[PDB]
Amino acid sequence: EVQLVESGGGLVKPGGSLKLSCAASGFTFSSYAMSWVRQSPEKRLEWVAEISSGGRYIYYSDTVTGRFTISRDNARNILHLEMSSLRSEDTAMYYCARGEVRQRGFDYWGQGTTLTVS
Amino acid sequence: KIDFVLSVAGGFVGLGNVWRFPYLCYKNGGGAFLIPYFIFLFGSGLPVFFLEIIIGQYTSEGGITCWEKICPLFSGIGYASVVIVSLLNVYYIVILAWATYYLFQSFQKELPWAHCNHSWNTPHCMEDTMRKNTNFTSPVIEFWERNVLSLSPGIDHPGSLKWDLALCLLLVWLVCFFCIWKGVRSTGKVVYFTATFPFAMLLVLLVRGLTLPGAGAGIKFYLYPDITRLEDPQVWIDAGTQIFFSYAICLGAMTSLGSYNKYHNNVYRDCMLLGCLNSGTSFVSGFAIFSILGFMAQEQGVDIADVAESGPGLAFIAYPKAVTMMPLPTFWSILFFIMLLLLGLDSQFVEVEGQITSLVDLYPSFLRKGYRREIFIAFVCSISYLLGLTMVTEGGMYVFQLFDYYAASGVCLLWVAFFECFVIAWIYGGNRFSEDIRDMIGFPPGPWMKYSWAVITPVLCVGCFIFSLVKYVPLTYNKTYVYPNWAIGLGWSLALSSMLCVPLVIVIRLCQTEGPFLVRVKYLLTPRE
Amino acid sequence: ENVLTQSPAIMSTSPGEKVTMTCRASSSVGSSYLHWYQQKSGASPKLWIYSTSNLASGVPARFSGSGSGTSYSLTISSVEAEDAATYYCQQFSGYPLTFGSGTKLEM
Ligand SMILES: NCCCS(=O)(=O)O
Ligand SMILES: [Cl-]
Repeated sequence: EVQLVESGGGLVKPGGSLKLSCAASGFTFSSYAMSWVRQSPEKRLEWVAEISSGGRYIYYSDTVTGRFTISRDNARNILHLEMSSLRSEDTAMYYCARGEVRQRGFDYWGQGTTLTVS
Repeated sequence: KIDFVLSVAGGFVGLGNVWRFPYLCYKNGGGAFLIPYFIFLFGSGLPVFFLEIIIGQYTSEGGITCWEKICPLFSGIGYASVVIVSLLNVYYIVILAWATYYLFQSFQKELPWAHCNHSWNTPHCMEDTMRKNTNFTSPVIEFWERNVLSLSPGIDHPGSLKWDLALCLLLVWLVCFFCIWKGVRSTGKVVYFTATFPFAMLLVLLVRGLTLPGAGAGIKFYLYPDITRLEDPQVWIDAGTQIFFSYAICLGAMTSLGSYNKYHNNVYRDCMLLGCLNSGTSFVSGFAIFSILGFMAQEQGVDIADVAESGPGLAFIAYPKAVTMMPLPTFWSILFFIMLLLLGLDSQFVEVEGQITSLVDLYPSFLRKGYRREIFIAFVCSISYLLGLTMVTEGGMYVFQLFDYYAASGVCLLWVAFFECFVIAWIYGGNRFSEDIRDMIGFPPGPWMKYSWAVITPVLCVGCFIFSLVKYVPLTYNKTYVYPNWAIGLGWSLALSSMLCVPLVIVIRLCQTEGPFLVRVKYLLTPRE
Repeated sequence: ENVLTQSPAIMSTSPGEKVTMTCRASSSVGSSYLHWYQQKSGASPKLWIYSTSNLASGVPARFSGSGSGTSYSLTISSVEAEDAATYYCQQFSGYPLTFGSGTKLEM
């Protein structure tokens, strides 16, 4: 396991929609649970959503329980986070984090991509 | 932590360790049993025991319901487990009947198995201490065969029905009835006594055994294998099914034992601790038994393989001998058999509770109607006692041995464990199951469990079955007797009455569900939410 | 939500001194389900401590951790200039997952 790379950051109007991507390499992406973690401009981290290794179990943070939908493409080794209705508080830098073992924390982190609204 | 550890120590040991394992080890020639035993303890055994706990925890439902969620076609595995538990509960309590009879006979100034001045003894008797100076028989063995057991010359000769042991069976079944009706189980401060007394007794008996003047030969027999000659087909099924019987896995009670636990727990570590403690206590008490047998051989001048009965009686021959040779023998005899009855009842209650819960869950509309529970427990106990009576006749030992070999052990456990592992690994999917386990306990099973379910447990459970049929040899009791063909047919009748529940339910569901053939197969293969 | 808070919001420090930080939770969480991360300024976070005392593959041995129940901590035996970073305590026992407020070593 080596590498993670997010993409799709930028600027979108409030109430708009945007979709992030997170590529993976160096490990069997189809066998490790993935999580998204959000860093505010105040540098405070917050959890967003988790998708299990097989996509059967999905969990969301309350602040996005109905706004964001997480998904993955095992064949393409790519992770997706889709935002349907962005609130003003959603601006942050988004990290995709590999989290298969809950007793072993988020072992790997991507470079992260900024997201802004105005 | 302390209370959980004490519960782990106390709840899972049983007669499978203190009684069953020694006589199978002796029957298969000592150390040659330990090789296929440890080959079944890992690569099967422990990985199946973890899978059994996980299924119950995952479903939050008993044996009959979980397979409805995992794979509807194979729902018959629940009925297979339930009927295995029934056939077990019928005969398992006869051991407690014998233990109660020993306890009652212990209330004497001199133990009846110490000397053979008593009436039941043959003229061929020789007091064990004088035998070293033919057909001579030891007093303990012929006490067991003529006073307790009153053994007739075969299964063809049921003979009279012993009133004393019938009273013992009724007493134990009454205890079970009242306890389960009232819901009584050791949970209070009495646990510190109940859970620790068996280990105290086993340590004392191990100390007694190893200090005997003949222990070394017994241990050399017990640990030195016969790798070049002992590998007949019998030893391999005996070894694997000893693990699966001792762990009570395919019996389905462990699904209940897991469903009662809080999900947010490290079930993996708890299962590895429980299964290693059980196998360890079995292996440790092996030393006490076989040291006592080495002493018996040294004191009588016959090979260790010939000193004692190779059937169910090995414990009731060995421990009485040891307790005969300790200060105040009656005290220690009473302690031993009270300990044995506690160790037996703590298992009997769990098995009866699992059966009752499973059967009421199979028909809750009628069974859940208040007093229906109290009446149904009485019905089950009555029927179980009426079947147990058969094993109390003068020919009862042969029927008990037939049950012990075919009904709840042997090839049927290998059948059920094969289908469990096959379903979850290949039909349901090891990947799906690993994702589920990630969700429950937070981390995936890993390679040992994954391949143990995918390949090793299927391969072992097919190999032992095919090998048994390719080199088939009949059952014998103590090694000089031979069962008639009708008895072997009855044994296969029990085994198949357990095994066929899988094909029968498969075909029933394939016929009971509408639609095209492949559509029905797909509909019944797919899980339920 | 099981909110997590760290007491020493910011800490000045000099080389060689002993340093420690505290994490507290609104609800008790098992020892195995709490972790600490290091984030250097202008870089992605990295796992530092897991299961409350186990050290990651890239972390200097001078880091350590301890705790149980509702309160947890990590300590540095003797700091070095390379340790200047922000550290977040994080529980992993039940969703929603929560990260501590984070505490920065300012020197
Ligand atoms: N039948 C599974 C329980 C019997 S025992 O645990 O060996 O005493
Ligand atoms: Cl065992």
